[PDB]
Amino acid sequence: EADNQIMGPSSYASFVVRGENLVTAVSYGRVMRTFEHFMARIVDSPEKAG
Amino acid sequence: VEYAEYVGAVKTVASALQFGVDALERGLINTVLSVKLRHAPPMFILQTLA
Repeated sequence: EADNQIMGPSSYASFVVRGENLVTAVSYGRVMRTFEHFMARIVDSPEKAG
Repeated sequence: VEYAEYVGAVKTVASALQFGVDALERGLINTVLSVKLRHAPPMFILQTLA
């Protein structure tokens, strides 16, 4: 083998229902992943397309 | 999301205990009113007896 070991992650990339998704979990029952990135895309400058 | 359910679970038991102690100050007044209503001979007897 060219290499004997690979460089991988050490822990699970966690995801918790934080303060913005708790309101829609308790209120609607629809959580999204990375609510802060939806807010960064359509609230804070929606004119900047990714 | 489990602390947000534990909050509702302490609200339920608190509003059941407060229901049970509201229904006893509502039952004490009912007992007082229904024991005033048993030692109350009517007007057409006490207007002559007194």
